[PDB]
Amino acid sequence: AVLSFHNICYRVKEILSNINGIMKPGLNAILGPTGGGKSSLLDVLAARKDPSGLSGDVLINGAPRPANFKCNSGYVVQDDVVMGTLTVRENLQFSAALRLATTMTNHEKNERINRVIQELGLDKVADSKVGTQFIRGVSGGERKRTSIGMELITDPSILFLDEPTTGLDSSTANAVLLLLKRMSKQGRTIIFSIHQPRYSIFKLFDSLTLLASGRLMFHGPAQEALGYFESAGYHCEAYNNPADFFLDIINGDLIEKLAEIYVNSSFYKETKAELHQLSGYTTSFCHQLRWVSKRSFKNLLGNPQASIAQIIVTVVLGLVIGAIYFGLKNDSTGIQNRAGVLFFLTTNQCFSSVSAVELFVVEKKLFIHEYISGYYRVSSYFLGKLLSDLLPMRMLPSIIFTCIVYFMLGLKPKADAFFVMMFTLMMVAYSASSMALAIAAGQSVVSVATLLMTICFVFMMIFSGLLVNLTTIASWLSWLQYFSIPRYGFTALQHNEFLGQNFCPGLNATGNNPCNYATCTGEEYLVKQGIDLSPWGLWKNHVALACMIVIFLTIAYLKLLFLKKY
Amino acid sequence: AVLSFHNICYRVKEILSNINGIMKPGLNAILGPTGGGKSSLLDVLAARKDPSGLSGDVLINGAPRPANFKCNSGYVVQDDVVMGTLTVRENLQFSAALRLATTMTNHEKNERINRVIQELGLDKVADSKVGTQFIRGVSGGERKRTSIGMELITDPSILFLDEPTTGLDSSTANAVLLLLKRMSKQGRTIIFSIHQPRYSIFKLFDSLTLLASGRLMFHGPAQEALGYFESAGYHCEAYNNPADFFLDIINGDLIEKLAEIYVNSSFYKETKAELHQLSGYTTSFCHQLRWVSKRSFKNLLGNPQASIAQIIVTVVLGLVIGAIYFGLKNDSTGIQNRAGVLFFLTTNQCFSSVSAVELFVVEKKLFIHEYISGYYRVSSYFLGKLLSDLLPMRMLPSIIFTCIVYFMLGLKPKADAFFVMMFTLMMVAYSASSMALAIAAGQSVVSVATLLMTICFVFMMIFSGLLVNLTTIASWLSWLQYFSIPRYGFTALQHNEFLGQNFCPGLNATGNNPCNYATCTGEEYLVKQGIDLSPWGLWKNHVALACMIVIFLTIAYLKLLFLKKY
Ligand SMILES: O=C1c2c(O)ccc(O)c2C(=O)c2c(NCCNCCO)ccc(NCCNCCO)c21
Ligand SMILES: CC(C)CCC[C@@H](C)[C@H]1CC[C@H]2[C@@H]3CC=C4C[C@@H](O)CC[C@]4(C)[C@H]3CC[C@]12C
Ligand SMILES: CC(C)CCC[C@@H](C)[C@H]1CC[C@H]2[C@@H]3CC=C4C[C@@H](O)CC[C@]4(C)[C@H]3CC[C@]12C
Repeated sequence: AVLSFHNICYRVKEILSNINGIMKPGLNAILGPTGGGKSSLLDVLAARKDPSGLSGDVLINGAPRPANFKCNSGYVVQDDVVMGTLTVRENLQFSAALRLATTMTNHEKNERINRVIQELGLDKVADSKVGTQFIRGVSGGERKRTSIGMELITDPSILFLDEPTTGLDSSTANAVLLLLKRMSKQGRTIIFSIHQPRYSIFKLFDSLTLLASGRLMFHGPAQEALGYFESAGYHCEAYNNPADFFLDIINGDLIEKLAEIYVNSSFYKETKAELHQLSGYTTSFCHQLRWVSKRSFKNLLGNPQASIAQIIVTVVLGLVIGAIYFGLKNDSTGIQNRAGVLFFLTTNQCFSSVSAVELFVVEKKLFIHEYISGYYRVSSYFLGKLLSDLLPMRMLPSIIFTCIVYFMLGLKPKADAFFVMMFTLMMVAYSASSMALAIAAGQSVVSVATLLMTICFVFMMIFSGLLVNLTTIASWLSWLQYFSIPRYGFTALQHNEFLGQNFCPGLNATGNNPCNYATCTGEEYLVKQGIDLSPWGLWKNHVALACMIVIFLTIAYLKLLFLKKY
Repeated sequence: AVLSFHNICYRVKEILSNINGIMKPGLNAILGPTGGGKSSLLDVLAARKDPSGLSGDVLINGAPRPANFKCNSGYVVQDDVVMGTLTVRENLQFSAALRLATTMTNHEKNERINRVIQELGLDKVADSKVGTQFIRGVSGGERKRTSIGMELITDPSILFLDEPTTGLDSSTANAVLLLLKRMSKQGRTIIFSIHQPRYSIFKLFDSLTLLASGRLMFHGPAQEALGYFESAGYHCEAYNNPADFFLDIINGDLIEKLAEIYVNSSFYKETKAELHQLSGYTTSFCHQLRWVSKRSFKNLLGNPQASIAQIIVTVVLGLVIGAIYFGLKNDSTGIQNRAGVLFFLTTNQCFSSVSAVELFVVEKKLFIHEYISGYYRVSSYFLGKLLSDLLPMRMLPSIIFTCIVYFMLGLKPKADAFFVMMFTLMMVAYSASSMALAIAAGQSVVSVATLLMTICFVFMMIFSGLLVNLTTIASWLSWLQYFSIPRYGFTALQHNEFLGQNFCPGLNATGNNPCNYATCTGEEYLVKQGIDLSPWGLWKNHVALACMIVIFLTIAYLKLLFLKKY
């Protein structure tokens, strides 16, 4: 399969104006400065831009590009987006299970995971972890190689590479770039956009397309690239690199004058002659959930640097709160002391789950790459990570928390009340995290994603029945009490706590008491807060919290589905 | 003045082992890969490394290097550390006032601010703001030029440049690098370490010193640099750049073998022959405070993007708190409602001043550069920014705040009580900011500087007399209540608030009342919290808060003074 393209007009201002060229099933290249359409022409051929501003036609071996061209052709993006906290054997296994297991069996597809493991040369680092900025692993020259084989699993006719030697320590650059020539003998069309090649790959170019400032300068093979400028008016004599010279006419030793002789050159008049002649998901849903979770669950425990940091800070906080209110009694300072701690637990769960914004913003460029390549639907990436990084990461600081703080305090020695506290602590922890998930998904920078959290969760802990006595704010702004997660947690934690206690030893304030403004018995404390004493008045909050989850979850699912991924 | 150095042995592993060379009062260069001692040799000649691991002698024109060599010789660091939110006319004025005004007058030194303004060519952008990532200004080619003239004010014999063309859009690279040759005609010795020169400056090198992997490869002028390798065993024929070839022997088309012929070459045997022959603050304190503040105060209002963002979020928070507790009455919900708001004000000041960690961590590399160059003492940089970015930035969210929230609430309609609230709100705001200043000064990354804040200020708002009733925690951990800023704010805000109110209409609970556990009169509310009713018991907190400032300020002054600035 060969690629070709004609009269490509791309507008955002036209960033890619008058570009036409033909590829070969060999090893091609897109050179030039990065300010022009160098990166832009590669995404056009990869169908990675949006097709709105495009005008021309990318004709693949005479056929027009179908909609499943993107699932047939890999695209190694610039930065290493491989899963760093996994092993390269499993890292090739992740893509292999998401694009092949429809009709072939398991051990059938096990062949091509090993068949590609020595053509890359990855057998010496096959069973090692990759390597991140938080951990050490395989060297950086083979972080790029496992990116290449990851899209080599599905059988490619075309293979793009966005700048595959940016930050790769050029002593290691030749072996991967010789390896792309070795793949090209079988028929794999390779169209990369290398960044400042010195000389070593420049002898091994089957074609090249230099592009600068949105104007097509030169397209032709590298052996006849030297013989262009020496009869075109631009002398590159000895002690001058040829791959470095070609951009010096743009540097000024005119912005369109460097390319207008290419219209009247001996390349474009016959390249058009071919172009004027040539112009005449896949895997099941339960399997897609089973693999994005298994990748994410292995990524969770594989880097337990911040996951278990949340565990040990939940243990010692529940020990400190346990040491402070150790054996809190039913004296005068019962309502002041046990409504205080229940305020702290719900607002901490509201505030410790600001870290959930760092969920869809680390792997955002990974998700944009893996959705558009066809690994999974958005409904699989979204649901798969909630079962992996949201359920067994917010459930833990509610049952590790409440087993320590409850009996060390002596709140209410029942068996359901220990459970309707553990349930409502994980109900605010799922609700507040999914709220922080909502207004931070589909974003790249967590500057405003944390700025919009920390000034909004203080617009909620005000309206939470401790600092305010909610039934005393006048009604024209007291409607805001319903739009606040910690009110439902605090009230549900108060309703199962102040129901049998009387904070008043030496008397009884059940039915007969003079000298009011007392609040001796516990239910009178709740009616001053306006919390309903009915048993529905506990579970009124949870069905308001469960609706708070699902409302705030589907806006997060929308923001990933309605995200511009081009 | 000419520089020279002999047998330079630098250990951290020896990063700079056997390097010796001579400079010329011309234009020198330090080439090679960045992994070796390329950047390391420049800091040695600039006396920018620490002199601990150094063994050899940097001999300047036969004299040894004095301790005031660093104030005599500029050093343009790699990144642009000029003040971006100032005008280049004032940007040259800042250095001019800090190193010249001891004996000459003001308008005398005004000559050399203009005398250097056209040799750089900065007259067209003299009265414009420089340019940052938050604002636009002068182009990036002249951001580097104002860095050069900023150390040209004091009369230099020697002038270093750490990589002066890293990210400078090489079409603009020649004019600044031709300008360094134009400065070299007067006698200014220029020793830079340029990064990958292509050819254009390579013809204009008065000397060069290539260095790779801590082993001295070649030192000699560029005209006799070509004639080295063609009789040394390494052929660089036509269509090969000479400045790019010299590192290909390290790339492998042996780590010490490339330099051992330089020991038996026709350069080192006579360079040693000179070396074996040659081996035979300033400005007043009130003026230094007056200029670092004027720079910082102009940097504050010159970029009012986040400064006035704190103002408008203080106004609308004080309006929202004003709208919530609008006219709070003396009913049963008086203690629940007005001790709640006073908890919120002190903890917000404790928590809104987490942004004070972004004070000595933005200009840290600026401070390291400007202290070591001799602009000011550490006591001037530290005190100058407190009078600029700490006084009129935390005073504003305590008098803009308390004028709105006080009379809209109706707290206590005195005239001192409005002031002993405004005083104690700015006492926590200065204390908590200076605590956040303390454990974040002298650091580069605000990851742990915010991580150690947000988990410590919740170890303080627990012990603040609202969630806990401090006199009920057993004494073996209740000693922790003194190590907490918001307890002193909340208590001082409570002591001036609960002193005449009785929250109990229809009765009086002054001296005669049955049916206790009432808390009807306001002073009985304070004695349950253990807050002393004596008038010293208000100001007990402020003299504990003023000692909290000075203790937490001098650890910040220590961390800048005892900071490794090499
Ligand atoms: O925990 C709180 C918090 C709280 O427990 C009770 C009241 C609070 O106001 C907070 C809180 O504010 C908080 C964080 N916010 C800092 C910015 N607040 C500025 C308000 O204008 C930022 C982070 C944060 N918690 C991180 C705790 N780490 C896990 C241990 O539970 C908090
Ligand atoms: C997208 C965002 C802004 C929507 C906010 C979600 C909140 C405000 C919505 C979603 C579900 C709603 C709740 C669902 C049903 C109940 C139970 C009823 O007995 C009291 C009201 C209450 C509790 C509703 C209040 C408003 C509510 C909590
Ligand atoms: C470096 C850090 C850890 C030191 C912490 C500072 C705090 C804990 C120190 C510094 C100054 C000290 C205060 C100064 C004097 C008083 C007034 C006295 O009537 C009560 C104790 C009290 C209030 C001290 C308590 C402890 C104190 C507040």
